[PDB]
Amino acid sequence: CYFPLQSYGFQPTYGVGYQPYRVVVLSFELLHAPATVCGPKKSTNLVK
Amino acid sequence: DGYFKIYSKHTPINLVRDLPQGFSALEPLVDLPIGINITRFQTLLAL
Ligand SMILES: *[C@@H]1O[C@H](CO)[C@@H](O)[C@H](O)[C@H]1NC(C)=O
Repeated sequence: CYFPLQSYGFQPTYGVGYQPYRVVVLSFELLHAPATVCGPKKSTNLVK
Repeated sequence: DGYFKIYSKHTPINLVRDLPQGFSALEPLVDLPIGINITRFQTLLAL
């Protein structure tokens, strides 16, 4: 009757890779509605 | 193409029961990148 969850053990003594890492996945979808999010469109100085 | 565009105008008037005999051009208010099909609409009134 095992439990499907296990509580992580993260003591500051532990070695690299045994240590906790914070992770984020960036994901997206395309080509079905207009692009609401985009990279920064840089601008130069203006000459006249 | 997935944009929903609103244009509008205000004018003052003084009339009892019809749309007025004048020409006025609606300016764009806003463009909304909503991406969704529209086939029907409804309006909301103060009770
Ligand atoms: C919008 O409606 C059309 C026609 O039924 C359909 O082909 C299209 O997949 C719809 N788009 C969305 C985002 O539901």
